[PDB]
Amino acid sequence: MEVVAVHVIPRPHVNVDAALPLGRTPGMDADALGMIEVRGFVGMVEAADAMVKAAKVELIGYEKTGGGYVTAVVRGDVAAVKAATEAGQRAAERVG
Amino acid sequence: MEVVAVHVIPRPHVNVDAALPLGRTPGMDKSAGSADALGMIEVRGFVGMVEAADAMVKAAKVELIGYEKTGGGYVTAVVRGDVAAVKAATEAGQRAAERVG
Amino acid sequence: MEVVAVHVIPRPHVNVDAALPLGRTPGMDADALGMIEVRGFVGMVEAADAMVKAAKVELIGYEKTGGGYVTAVVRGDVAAVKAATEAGQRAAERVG
Amino acid sequence: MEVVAVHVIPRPHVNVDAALPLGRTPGMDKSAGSADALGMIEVRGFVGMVEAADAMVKAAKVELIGYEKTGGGYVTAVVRGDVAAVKAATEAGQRAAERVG
Amino acid sequence: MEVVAVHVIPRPHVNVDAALPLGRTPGMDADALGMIEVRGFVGMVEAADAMVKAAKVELIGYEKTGGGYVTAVVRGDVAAVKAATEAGQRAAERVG
Amino acid sequence: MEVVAVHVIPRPHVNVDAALPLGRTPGMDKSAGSADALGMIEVRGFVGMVEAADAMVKAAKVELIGYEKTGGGYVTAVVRGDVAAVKAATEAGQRAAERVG
Repeated sequence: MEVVAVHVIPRPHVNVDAALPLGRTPGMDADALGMIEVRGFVGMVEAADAMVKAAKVELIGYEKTGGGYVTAVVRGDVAAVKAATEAGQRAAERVG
Repeated sequence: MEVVAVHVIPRPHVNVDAALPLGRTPGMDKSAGSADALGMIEVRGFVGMVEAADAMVKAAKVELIGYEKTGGGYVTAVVRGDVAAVKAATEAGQRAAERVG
Repeated sequence: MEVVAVHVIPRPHVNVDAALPLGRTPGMDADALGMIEVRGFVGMVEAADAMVKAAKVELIGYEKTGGGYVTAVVRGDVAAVKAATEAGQRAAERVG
Repeated sequence: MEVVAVHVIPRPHVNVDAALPLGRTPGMDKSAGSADALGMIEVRGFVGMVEAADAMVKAAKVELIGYEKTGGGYVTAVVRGDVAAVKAATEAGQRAAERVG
Repeated sequence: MEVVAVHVIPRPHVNVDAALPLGRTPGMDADALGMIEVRGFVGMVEAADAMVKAAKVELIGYEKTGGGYVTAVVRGDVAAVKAATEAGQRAAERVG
Repeated sequence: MEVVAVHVIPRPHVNVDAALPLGRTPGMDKSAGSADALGMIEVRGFVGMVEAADAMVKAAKVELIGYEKTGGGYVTAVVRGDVAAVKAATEAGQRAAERVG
């Protein structure tokens, strides 16, 4: 199925991790950020599952922004996040 | 009616079950100290979702654990069970949702 | 007005009544289920009113799924639910 | 502006008033021990809804009991009163909403 | 950007101020009502800012109705509300 | 990706900051007893918003105070700082959101 966006932020600003719900509140004992947004819970769950299986990342949760839009969020080392999001995108596109 | 998506994850990663509301929080068992397969049917329609969910639990030894609401009219029915049961369940649920008018 | 779906489940699975908000939690002292989904609160209310007037069913409530979508839910004996949902559909289609 | 729906139910069933948020829960009266008619104007627009609601209560002896939000920008204004008052109120509310720009 | 609606109610009914969240609950010690609805938070904020700068009105808040729709609400004397909403509409249309 | 809107208000009225969740409630300062400029990037996409927000705070001396969710998939990233910083920040955020795929 169609994906809205697949993106990697290798070194997020500390202000982004503090202000936004991305699983790495500064001070809670700088991971790369990977995100996959899908207009589809089923596609987002498959992408999330493929992400955590493809590389050493953690699924921290998901963002619901209404209208059917959900974003799976993973953190980890930059290379791992890149590998995960690539795998997650391919998995979501296979859903159908 | 039209189904948004139908999908089975045979062996969901433990992180998925820990982080998402899919009815099988790791550690929530009497023998916790191999996860169930995961079936999902997504419809832009509560009525089609309910019908899909009813068909799924009548078709196979799966547990309907709840549904997910993402807004915009979109809802997902979530079932858990053994791999083969979940595949049979979601096939029947897809067919039942196709019949809703 | 246009209706999204009109449907009857004559004998719902006990798991559906336990997991979903359909007014018959198992154990709270197997009714048929009738549902009418409308992209319109006004049309849903008219359908609900016509349903409970047309046959012996109870309106248990309604589901809001966003984007303007609402579903009226009624329970009762199978024949009554069929009669109600038929009446509710005709009533909602007359709204305009 | 465009109105989604305008509608009067002269004598809503008591089950409707008991189960839906339409401002007249059965039994909530000083002489409870015949229900008001029900007018509703639905707009994909809060501004048109407010204007409709204001026109309705200025046009007739009806009570605006609240509004219903179903997402997607959709809102419904709900008035209660005698049948004839509600019919006059909703006609004026429809006309007023048609004038909003 | 496109505005959904710009409207002024010179003398709202007391029932409208009591039943709806428009910043003038009757009894909390009859202001005109001005509203600007935008399918866009950014456009609504610019309109709101232009409104309170253009005339003697108060921004009382905003209504979120889903689907991206937000409505800024201002109160004041009729002439002030008219001047404000005219200014707010022009400001929102300039956003782009 | 497509950006819904990008906009700077150099000197937001105090009533705006008092009534809307824009991160600068009047009086919430150690020397309260001139307001920061306001930058906003709106996307129908959480991912584009996050990228926009990250670019904004890396590009200039602005504070990301939060984001606004209006449903339908729409979200707005909100930054506060001096006028010139906010203009530079939002320009970079717009460019970064344009690169998201």
